[PDB]
Amino acid sequence: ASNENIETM
Amino acid sequence: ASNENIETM
Amino acid sequence: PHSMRYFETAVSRPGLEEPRYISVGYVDNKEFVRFDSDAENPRYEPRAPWMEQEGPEYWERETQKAKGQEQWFRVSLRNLLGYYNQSAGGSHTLQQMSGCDLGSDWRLLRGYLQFAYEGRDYIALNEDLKTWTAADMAAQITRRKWEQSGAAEAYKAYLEGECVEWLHRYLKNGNATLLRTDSPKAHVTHHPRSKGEVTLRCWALGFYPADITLTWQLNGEELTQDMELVETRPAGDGTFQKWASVVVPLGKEQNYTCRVYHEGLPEPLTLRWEPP
Amino acid sequence: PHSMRYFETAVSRPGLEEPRYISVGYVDNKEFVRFDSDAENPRYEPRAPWMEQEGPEYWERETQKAKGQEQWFRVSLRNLLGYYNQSAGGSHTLQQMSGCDLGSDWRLLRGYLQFAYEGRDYIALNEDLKTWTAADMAAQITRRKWEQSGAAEAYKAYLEGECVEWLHRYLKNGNATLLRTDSPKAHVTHHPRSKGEVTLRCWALGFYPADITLTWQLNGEELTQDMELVETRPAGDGTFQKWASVVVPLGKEQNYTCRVYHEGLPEPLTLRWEPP
Amino acid sequence: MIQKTPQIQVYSRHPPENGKPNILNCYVTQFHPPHIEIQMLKNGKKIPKVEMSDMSFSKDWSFYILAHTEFTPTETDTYACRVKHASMAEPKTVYWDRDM
Amino acid sequence: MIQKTPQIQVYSRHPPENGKPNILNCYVTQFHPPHIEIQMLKNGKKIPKVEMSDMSFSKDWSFYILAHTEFTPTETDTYACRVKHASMAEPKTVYWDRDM
Repeated sequence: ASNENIETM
Repeated sequence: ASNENIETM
Repeated sequence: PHSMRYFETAVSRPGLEEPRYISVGYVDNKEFVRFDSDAENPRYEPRAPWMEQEGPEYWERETQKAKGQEQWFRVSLRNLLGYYNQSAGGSHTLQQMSGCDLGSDWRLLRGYLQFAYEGRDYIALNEDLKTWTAADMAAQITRRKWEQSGAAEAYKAYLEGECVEWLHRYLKNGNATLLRTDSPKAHVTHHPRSKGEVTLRCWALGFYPADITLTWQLNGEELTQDMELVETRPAGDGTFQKWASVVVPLGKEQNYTCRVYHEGLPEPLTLRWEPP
Repeated sequence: PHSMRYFETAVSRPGLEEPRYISVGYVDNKEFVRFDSDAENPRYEPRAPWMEQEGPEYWERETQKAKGQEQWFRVSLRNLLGYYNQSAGGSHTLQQMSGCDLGSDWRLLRGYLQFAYEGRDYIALNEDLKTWTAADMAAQITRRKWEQSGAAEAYKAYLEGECVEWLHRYLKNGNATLLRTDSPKAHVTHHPRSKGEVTLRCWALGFYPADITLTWQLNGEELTQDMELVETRPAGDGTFQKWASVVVPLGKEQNYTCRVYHEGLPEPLTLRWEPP
Repeated sequence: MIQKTPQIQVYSRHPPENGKPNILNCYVTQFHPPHIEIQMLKNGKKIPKVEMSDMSFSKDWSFYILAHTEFTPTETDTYACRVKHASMAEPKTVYWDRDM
Repeated sequence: MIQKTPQIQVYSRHPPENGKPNILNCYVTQFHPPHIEIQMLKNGKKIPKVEMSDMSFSKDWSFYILAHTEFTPTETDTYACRVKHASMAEPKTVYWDRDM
């Protein structure tokens, strides 16, 4: 299952 | 002495 | 050895056009899921037969993550554009690789997390899963933002937790498929050339996994830089091919042996050019 | 051998800020003129003493060419931005090199004309001074535009004509300066290290032109990859420096000779590590 | 802009035999940006039915595609792959060599 | 974006002798884009009077700068050059070594 990024670059 | 370009890129 | 990886790409397009987001999941280097924002009905789709075992809720949950990821990449693309000095409109690429490696005992070897901007290293999570390595000045801005927000902690939690537990599940669900190997079938071809010389080409076809080693020997001695080889290439049916050639004198071909090493074989192949 | 070159750079700046244009003229690799759009009063300025011989009209004419060049680069930067998919605002670089090479007989060896975008090859005029080589797909658009407008013809006319006649004039006006050589002064330094070994470092200082060769020999035999050397570097006073070192056994230093080859010398230097 | 030139391999799925059906592959790797145009040619003429794998990238970040078509080779036919990419001033054509 | 990391050399104009005036050079080459920040340091402290050559580029298109300062070296003093550039995540400091 995939991961979700939170803080943007 | 320098050269002048005519036709643009 | 086992692994899971998600390979994500966001590509921005000319003018007003919105970016394309693509996510590809791999289990042991084999593609198992795919999401593509360019699809008529964008959703994560199964790409390996053993994935059909997953309920409709799996697909909806995964699809919703991708819709969020698409927006994350849109805002990240814009932020990078400014770090590297500009405003919107340009065609740019942002890529991400993440996942975990497991040993033969199914224990975590390492978590993995990297980013690229314009196909060049941007920022990586170090193997400690705690600290960051930025590739350049712009990337250092992301590093400080991520150090301030404690981003590494949530990555470490997924990499050591969720990533491992889902890979364990995938490995169990795709046991009969994932453990399978395809032995290479080898043969030698003979290509007479100039100076009384002949190219002896050793072919390895139909193998899976991709990892293989072909060697050429002159009466027991292995040949170094003298040997020419192609990059391992997909046959298109799930198997791979490779060849290794040597240039030898005509009439002396019988003194050369090719050997093929592959995990799928009961033992290494040994072969010689065989006349008609 | 003689040469003249103009090295031109246009750098676009963030947001509304207008681009910086810089042109640097070289005679036999030595800077002789410079124009910089960032100057309070932008004009071509003399950079070699022998240039002061030129009347005020020379400087006004040259300055006016640079003001036109600055605008040409502004429009070319914008055109390239679109070929590579975007609109204004970004920080980009456009560079140009042009000039001629002459033999010892002052006859034209070749004309030269190249462009770079973002410090990478973009388009070059081939040595025939008639045809163009584009580096990529975007550059090919310029190639076709330039083939259609017959741009190569006006470049060839300057390179074989005006460029040669002005270089001849510069060579005559700067005779006492341009023909001058500065012989290298060499010495060997001794740096004891581990394993009973010692670094022997051969220094060449105060030389002009930059071209030099340093060799190390063990009783007449020249040393290959074994020899360490720094890139030739400016001393800051118009001369250059270079060093070449070898790692030798302590007590065997007297078996090694350094040789220094430079056009400025009456004959090559030969030197040995000299104790106290 | 940042560009990586595609590397090309043209080859058959199975050892070729004139008159026997096979699959001709055109494996395009090591390129950037991801946009690319690949054609497959028979006797210098565009083959209409050409399958393309989906957009993928390797560990080194570079993109790769496998283009393919069914084919039945003969003594006289030649086959090629033609690639159009931002990194290249002109399209690149690589001929199929049955010995490679 | 397209970036080339600067190469750095730190060296004296003349062979050094403690107590004798000299010139310390910091020669920065092979970088892109042209914007760069160079500082020269004595005992880890910024030297105020540092001369910079004008913007120039080599045949390979890469930019180069020669930074310099007058200096009178002593037994105990150390000197360095610190370079800040887009290609680098952090500034790079290169110490002067009198043997190089």
